[PDB]
Amino acid sequence: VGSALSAQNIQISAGSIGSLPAVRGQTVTATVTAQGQLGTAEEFGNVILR
Amino acid sequence: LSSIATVSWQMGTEQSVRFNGYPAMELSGSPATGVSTGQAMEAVQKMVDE
Repeated sequence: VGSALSAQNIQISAGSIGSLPAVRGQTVTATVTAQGQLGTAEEFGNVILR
Repeated sequence: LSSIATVSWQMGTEQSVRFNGYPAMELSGSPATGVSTGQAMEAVQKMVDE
């Protein structure tokens, strides 16, 4: 139970798209978001144990 | 990754601030000529109370 709860409720930091090394010719930058956390009880109740 | 996620474009904030423990947004102003600062501050406080 502990392992399933800890390996399934964690934050994701994905980074950016136009990172600064920036192969010549780049004209736009973005950001990526994941949101891999659980917030309500009705979804804590759907974690998978096996 | 397309069969499990729905990557899509979105609009989001690029900077987050907090003042005294609460999310805050800063806006500046300039009093008009002939009006004391006290009246401007009272008017702004009343507007916030609105």
